[PDB]
Amino acid sequence: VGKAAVVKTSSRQTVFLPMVGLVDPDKLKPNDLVGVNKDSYLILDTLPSEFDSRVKAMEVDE
Amino acid sequence: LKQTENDLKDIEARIKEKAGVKESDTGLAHPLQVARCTKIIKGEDAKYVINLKQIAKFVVGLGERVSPTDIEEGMRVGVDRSKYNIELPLPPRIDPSVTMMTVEEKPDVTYSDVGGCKDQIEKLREVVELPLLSPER
Amino acid sequence: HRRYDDQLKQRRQNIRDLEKLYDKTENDIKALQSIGQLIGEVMKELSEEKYIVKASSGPRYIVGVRNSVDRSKLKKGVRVTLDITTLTIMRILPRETDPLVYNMTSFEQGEITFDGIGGLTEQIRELREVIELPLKNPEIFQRVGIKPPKGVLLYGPPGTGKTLLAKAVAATIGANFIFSPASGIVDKYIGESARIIREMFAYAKEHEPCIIFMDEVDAIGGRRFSEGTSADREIQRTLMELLTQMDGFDNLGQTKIIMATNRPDTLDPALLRPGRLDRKVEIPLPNEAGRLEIFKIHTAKVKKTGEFDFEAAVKMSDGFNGADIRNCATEAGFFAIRDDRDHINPDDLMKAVRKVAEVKK
Repeated sequence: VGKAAVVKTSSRQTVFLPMVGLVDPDKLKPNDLVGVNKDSYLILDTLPSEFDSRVKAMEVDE
Repeated sequence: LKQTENDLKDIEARIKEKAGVKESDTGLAHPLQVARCTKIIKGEDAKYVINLKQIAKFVVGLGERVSPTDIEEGMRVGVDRSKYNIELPLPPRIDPSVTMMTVEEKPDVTYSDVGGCKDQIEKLREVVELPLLSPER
Repeated sequence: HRRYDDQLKQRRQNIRDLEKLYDKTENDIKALQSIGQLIGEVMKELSEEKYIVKASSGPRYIVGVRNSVDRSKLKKGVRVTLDITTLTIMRILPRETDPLVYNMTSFEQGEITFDGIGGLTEQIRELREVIELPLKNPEIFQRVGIKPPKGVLLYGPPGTGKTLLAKAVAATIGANFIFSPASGIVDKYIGESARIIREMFAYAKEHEPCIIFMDEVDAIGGRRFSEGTSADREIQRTLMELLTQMDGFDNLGQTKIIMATNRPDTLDPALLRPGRLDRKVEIPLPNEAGRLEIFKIHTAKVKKTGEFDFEAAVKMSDGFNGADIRNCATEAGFFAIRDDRDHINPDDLMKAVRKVAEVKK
């Protein structure tokens, strides 16, 4: 088994990857928004939190 | 046979219309439902690529700088879903999506009942016509 | 010469920080030859080695196999590893249930002590008899010859002596507690719904002490006798898969069935079966004996003078619950904020008791 994880893309394609040092052990979370390569599927730019949308309507005044 | 000879100068001008398309030739070939492009090849953070659809939902926290140099790829970037503002590169934003709108021109109607509407129409004129005359008051 | 001796040792520790970082990225540079494999599961045996596998990442693709593994773990109901290009089976990964936030809640059991909303000895202990019995020795139901009851029903005001029983009672049992929200299983776009919950029972077969708690769901209750719905016709449809767990092949006695509702309205009678739902815990307005254990925790939180009488405040309680008890010192403590003191007089606390009775309903 060793060390591995599972990542599901937003394209409805679930990909499998072995232990990868591109992410920190504290950064591993279920339903964590991230991004990968268009083919090799390697995590590069990690998207922020707050899955799906934010408070669908907003008015901001300081 | 007007349309027959109209395409003679139009097809020759279609290449001139294609000259504007020659900016981005990728992904084959302003009101929008949701902002959608193909891969947004053009695009702290420099390039900005965001798309909302059934595949590859994108989000970016930063912005307000020139990556694309105005329009890019699918030409549709701007207000949709709310929550989403691309402003800085000449946006096609806050534009009517697919919907049903009734818009006519010149609803011409003459006077009907002036009997009790003498000062009653004046109250209607103080609604629309009034700020269009002397807003300083 | 000794000034650099302590600094060079820190530099050598910095070199390790300047080395072991990119060392993990170099393995990914050589990993460009092997593309990240998709998802797959063995369905039915077809040929000798190669079997029928449908990839959940797209349409149906039957891939090849490799000799690095054998057919012992290649049987049905296990996750496999299938390549995108070569289309073979690389290795055998363990079966993954995708422990998402709604699949398995990160919050488990609780950090809280015994019931602060409790104090009813007969009803609370009545639930523990059908729980702790199969956990140790299930020898009582063998001589009786009956299936272990999973039935637990909660009806009354939500959140008051009702909701928090899950994070309190089930936290001290020492069993797996997976919070199952009704708003996380909606899946507005192509709803998986109850099929998500089916993947959750895999923890029950693995870990026996598992507890599932449905939190205040009136949404599936209305059966819509008119059947004029739009998006709610699928809800009565997805509910039938939940009934299968109480009906079909699954028989355990470990996972407990707890469903709460606000009102005994048109709620589906099938799930109300005396086999499916057994213990029905009402939320009444008991006497001092019921709310006595709440007042002790209510007293230990507030730091005030040592002279108080709470026996007269018990009679003052009308239509008050475990949440309304917290309101007592909450509003009474607000009067002492501008008084520059934390002491709460017994008459000042009773003033807030009457104040909750005015805002009732």
